[PDB]
Amino acid sequence: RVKRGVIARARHKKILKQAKGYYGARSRVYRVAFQAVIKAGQYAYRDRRQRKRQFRQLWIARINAAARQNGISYSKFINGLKKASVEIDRKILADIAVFDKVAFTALVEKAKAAL
Amino acid sequence: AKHRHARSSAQKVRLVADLIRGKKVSQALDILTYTNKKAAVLVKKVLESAIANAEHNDGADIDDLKVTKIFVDEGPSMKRIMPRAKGRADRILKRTSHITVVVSDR
RNA sequence: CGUACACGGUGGAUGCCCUGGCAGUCAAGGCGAUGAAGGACGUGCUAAUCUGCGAUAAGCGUCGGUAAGGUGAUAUGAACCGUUUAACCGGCGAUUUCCGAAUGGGGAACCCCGAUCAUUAUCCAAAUGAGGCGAACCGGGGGAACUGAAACAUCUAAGUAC
RNA sequence: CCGUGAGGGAAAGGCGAAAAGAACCCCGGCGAGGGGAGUGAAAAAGAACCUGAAACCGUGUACGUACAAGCAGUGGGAGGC
RNA sequence: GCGGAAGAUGUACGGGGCUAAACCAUGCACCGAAGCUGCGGCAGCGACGUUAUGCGUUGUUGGGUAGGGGAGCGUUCUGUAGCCUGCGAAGGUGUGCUGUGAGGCAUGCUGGAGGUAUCAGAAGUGCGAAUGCUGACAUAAGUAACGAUAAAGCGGGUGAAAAGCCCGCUCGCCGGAAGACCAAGGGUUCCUGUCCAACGUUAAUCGGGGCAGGGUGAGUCGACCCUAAGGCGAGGCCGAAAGGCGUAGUCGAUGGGAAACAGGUUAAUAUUCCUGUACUUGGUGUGUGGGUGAUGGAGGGACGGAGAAGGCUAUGUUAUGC
RNA sequence: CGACACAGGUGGUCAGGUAGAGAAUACCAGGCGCUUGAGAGAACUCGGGUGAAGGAACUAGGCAAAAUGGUGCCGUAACU
RNA sequence: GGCGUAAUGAUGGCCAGGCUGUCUCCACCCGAGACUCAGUGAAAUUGAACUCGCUGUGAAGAUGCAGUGUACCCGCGGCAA
RNA sequence: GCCAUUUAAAGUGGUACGCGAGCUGGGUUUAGAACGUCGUGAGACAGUUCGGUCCCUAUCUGCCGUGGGCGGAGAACUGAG
Repeated sequence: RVKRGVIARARHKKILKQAKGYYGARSRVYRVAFQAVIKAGQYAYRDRRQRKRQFRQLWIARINAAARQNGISYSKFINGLKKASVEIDRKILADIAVFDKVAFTALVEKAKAAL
Repeated sequence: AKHRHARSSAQKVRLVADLIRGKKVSQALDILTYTNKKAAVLVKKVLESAIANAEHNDGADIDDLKVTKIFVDEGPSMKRIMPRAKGRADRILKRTSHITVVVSDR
């Protein structure tokens, strides 16, 4: 009796339409959805965030690569940046001492000094 | 020309209308002569006759007339007793074709 | 050949509509051997169906109402009728072939007669009755089982179904 | 429409203001395949015609693509179109 | 540490490879968890204050199947307030924004008729997962199959097309049989003309296909009539009856059953038409003639089975006869 | 009749048409070609016809196949 | 019901003569096809992905687990793990 | 397993006691029947015996052979493994 309405036949859509990176099926069909996207929302339910503290392997494992060229490295390279000056955080840093033959030394001579 | 009657299949009555959909009418006659598909004739009688009636009537030059639009979709269906298997009875929901051809000056 | 979309098709959902159903309520309420209900088969110039009639066959007559338009649903072609006021609506009357519960007898509609039981009886069927149909309800009789008792022979369902 | 029979038992709605519901022309073996064109209102109308989606088919477009390993994402950095 | 230790299409710790880039006994610094700590955003329980499960602060802070509890939005119709719309709505497609979300909302195209918000009540209310039910559809496949009456072929005709329509010739099939005549049954399907969209497992100018006409003119053909096994109705007799056993009546097999053959004729009919001739029944009568009759019984129909003689038909044959 | 133009099923008459030991093959009469086609000398079966030598050795069993298998004369056992 | 038994019996087992492919082993050919071509044209069947190989492991013989190596596309025919 | 005639030798074990989408079916676990045993009995008895059906046009993958293309083609060769 009650005409289905904007529910069902309105559910096949509003879904399937969001997978800009769909697959063969899992987008053309619905029975392939709500099971392919069910993994979505989860699988990494609230984890992308993994990268941070994950791929961050470098930036703290390249800092020595930046150094070990104009003196010591990692060991007493970060144990000097917090000694003098305002002490700059290590984010954009330890990532710039690779894509530019400059600034990387603007931290080595900073360190090794006032040690 | 155009398209009416037949007993084609519509499905296989294309792909040939393809490759001959673009411009250049001459590029529609050189091709289609060797298709190795039943979908070569009939569809050639047209597009070749479409250029006809284009010269005389509906004035147009054969030197600049090209194929603009061509589609294949129609019927109707029809009951058809096509005895198959070792001995049975089944109706064929066979469908006819529709080979449109427009060779005007592009 | 993978996937998305565009134009066209296939298909038919959906949205809207719907001369239909479903349900409730009020009123009203039997037909027939003066042979009904039902069915069969006819009937309109053409009509294959439906409906109306039925061989005066979607028609006839009277009165009243009504009205110019009319000749059923199909708004076709042909064509007719109406002011000697039709069509249409209501009531009533006339007629109403043959077969047909018909019962004379036989019979898958066809051929010849009051058949059978019973009362009265001028015992001559002569005068009469019964013999059918109809939604449920009602009255008088006959009368289960599965089932329940998470087994079962009382009991229970039943005094119901039939 | 099915069963000897008792009996069983579907599907199919709608163009519209009117009428249109595809005239005329070309092609072709052809009243069975249509370009074109005509019909239109709100018929994104043509004889089961209002609207007309999905599965799906054709053409076409965007983009990969005959070394290529597979859930086909995510974040970071490089490539092009 | 070793002897006691032979078997399966190419053998090694994850590999490279390492005298330690092994292993053993320890130790230190890092990468490495959504771990621990820090910055911006929670839940449940308990405590404090509170009407408060509203806030503020405080202790514990946050994985989960079965299962328990709770919030939520999509939805229809009818309240009360109050709005939008052909300077165009609902719905549909694509897209932007917002919410933790369930969703709301906006734009463009289209649609083109109505459709909402607040508070309130309501509904057969919100759904991918019953060898589920019904309809539709894709891949599979343009894959599988057409076989003792195994016969067609060469020219020609007609046609817009003819390998299977028609003509001639040649080459073959069948003969108790695909020949001839019929029952049952089917049923006009027969014939002619005009066509073919539909039917003919190809095509078709062909058809037992579609449409419109025409055709089956008997006394002696069959029905009609009667009867056998047997059955039915009426009277008689049994709680009752659309229930049963003897008599009178009737019904039940195109079997039984009174009567004609021959010939001719039509595009299609016939011992039914026509020509000639023959025969039966009923009624009446001109004549002859001068008796006209259900039901059971008679011959008759029950002429039955087995063996079999002789006669014998047309035909065929001897005859190369006519 | 069997769902269909399904090699299934379905009564009677014509058993003297011609050649033989017959209502057996070939063939007048009559009827019919209405049991989808075209090209190439595979592997690959079902149907079919028998093999040099041996010969059932196969096999549950000689299943299957084959063999004797017209007519006339001679002749013919056990058993009953 | 025990014993035993002419003729007959598509009954069960066995031996001999003759014969035969039935077997030890097997060639081609004939009719109708297969392979290809015109025309006419279904129905069965699939969770997804899918070209692996060598070892090891695992309920100790999995392509899909683990470690490496490797892998060109399509198509026809077969015997079929 | 009794056994016979030969043989220089004429071992053994695994492959879901390899192998039925390859075969054969002779056996066992059907409708008949016979027999014993059990039962009064029908009937029964992993007791026996006579007669008795075992399917599919493989799509994918694997392998045995044959080709088309891709790295511009015709012809003639070489050739790791």
